[PDB]
Amino acid sequence: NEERLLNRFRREVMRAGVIQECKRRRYFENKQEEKKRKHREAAK
Amino acid sequence: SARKIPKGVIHVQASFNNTIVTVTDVRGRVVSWASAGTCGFRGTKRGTPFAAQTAAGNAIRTVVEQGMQRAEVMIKGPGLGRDAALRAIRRSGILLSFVRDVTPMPHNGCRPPKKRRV
Amino acid sequence: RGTVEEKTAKSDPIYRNRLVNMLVNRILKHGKKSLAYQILYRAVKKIQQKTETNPLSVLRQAIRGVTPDIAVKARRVGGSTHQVPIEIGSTQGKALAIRWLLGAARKRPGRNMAFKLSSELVDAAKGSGDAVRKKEETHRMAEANRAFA
Amino acid sequence: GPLSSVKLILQGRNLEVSDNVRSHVEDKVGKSVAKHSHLVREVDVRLSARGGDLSKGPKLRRCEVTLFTKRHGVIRAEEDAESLYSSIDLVSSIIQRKLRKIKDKVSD
RNA sequence: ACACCAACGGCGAAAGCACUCUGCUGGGCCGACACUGACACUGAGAGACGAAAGCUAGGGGAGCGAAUGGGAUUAGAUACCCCAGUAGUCCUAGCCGUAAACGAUGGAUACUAGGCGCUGUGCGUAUCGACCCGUGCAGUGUUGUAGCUAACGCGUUAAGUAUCCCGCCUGGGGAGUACGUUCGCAAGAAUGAAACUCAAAGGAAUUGACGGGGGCCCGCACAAGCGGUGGAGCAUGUGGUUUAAUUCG
Repeated sequence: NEERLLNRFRREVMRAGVIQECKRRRYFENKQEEKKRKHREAAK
Repeated sequence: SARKIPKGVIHVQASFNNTIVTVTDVRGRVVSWASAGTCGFRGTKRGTPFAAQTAAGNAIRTVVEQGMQRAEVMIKGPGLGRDAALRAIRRSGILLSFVRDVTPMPHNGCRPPKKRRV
Repeated sequence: RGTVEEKTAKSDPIYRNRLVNMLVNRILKHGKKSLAYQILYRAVKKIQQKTETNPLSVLRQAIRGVTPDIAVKARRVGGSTHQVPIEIGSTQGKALAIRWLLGAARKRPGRNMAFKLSSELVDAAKGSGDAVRKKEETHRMAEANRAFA
Repeated sequence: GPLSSVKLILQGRNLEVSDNVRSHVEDKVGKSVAKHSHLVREVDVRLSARGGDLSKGPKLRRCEVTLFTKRHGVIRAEEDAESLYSSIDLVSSIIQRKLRKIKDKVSD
């Protein structure tokens, strides 16, 4: 072992940010366009 | 005592405000658990990476009656308690085979509750 | 503002030491530099009278036991006040060391400032008195809150 | 400020002050900053009057209230109205908003 | 209830519609002349559908969660926070017919630069087979000429140029209220005034100020020190009180 962290590095493949997303309420296209517009532009 | 086999799973319930470091065998009878509320301090302090380090250390320091070589860790959930816990287990340095995530990834099951507005 | 121009620090008047000159500037109260000079060298001539080592050795060995490695800086994030400890530098620990040493030396009564600074100085040299206890109570508070960062 | 409150200091310029004036001051100012729980240090209420039949200019009654509070700064409000009573009620309203600005800004 | 797929994507007249599969069935688009020969457009009144919440009847009820109840913050808290939590949420059969039901843009046809796209089909190139290039159309998007516009902007999907058809508007309150009538199990929906009162009510843009909106940078501004005031005594100044005056500023 060495102090390298590939679980965090691999973790951003399918981020735990789908769990900070799912704590608060099911809300419609205003905040899904805010979160998924900022997310469709974060990957481009 | 226990079955006395030095391989066994470790689960880390890293909550948004807490951590739980439990350790159990292959069948699932727990040999020890120790959380952030276990190791003394309690309140807004628990659930920080010092609580993950101390709770993991006081969790797996009591398996020296076993002396488990082949470790494997199965963490769960979001929070600031993951990376300090893995640095704690790698600090104890026992034969960590593979860490893994078993977090509940729902397929739109239940409605999560109201947004906070704070 | 950016920075301070680097530093100029001279050594001791009669021993050529940059620490003891720092201590004679810290015992100075309003310009009476010959009197603070007098108090420090009567403390050294007192420390030759108590034990029989170098006063640099008992002084530096004293202030090693006063200097902290970490202290509480009550910082803020988002309006929330964490008591998070941040590792203090070296010469900062010198200034704090002779700070607590000197102010605590201005409490132990009975006799003139030579005996007062001598007594609290050897109490720093033996882990007793009040300056090293002040090190502990400012040291066991930053130890008490490591759950912040 | 009858009891337990901030220390009251009046100023009377061009104005002979009466019972109803400073009574209306401590009751309107003091009893509208009576639901406070504030240890404000000092209230300077400076109550001057001007003009109309007194001198040149329209009839004016002008009050300034200043609070030297511990709680995040000092505040002052000057209003100028047709009567003393409308002045002091109006400054009473302004200082209600300024103190709710202070208390409400202490949050989290 | 249906993660990744999910796309500035496809379909529907709109509302809406996404786990997959099957069945019945609507609608769109494209080609050949294969047929009829103006059968077209709009639409008063009318009829249908019509998110969510609501109501009748019966199921069902995990999560979430009005009301409610307790705890907290708070001067107070019927609220934001937290813990329980009922109607409701889902389904069957209905009623209700309103939404920022928004593209804040009724529908239809004809005509008027381009660039960059996406979706569906069609032709030719290229290979002979997936590509790939141009294109013929239809639809969807983004910058944009002309023109229009008070401006912002819109711009072949016009807010352009014209033609047709229907609706609705004529200052702001009063007021989507009053009264009447129809509909509705009720909740209410629709139709819809006036008395009186005001000289404004509004739109777009600009300049400032301000923000418990950002970004940047100084200042003994905070932080780090050092020394004080506030405590005591006195000197002095002011306010108040008193006095014939305690001059006035």
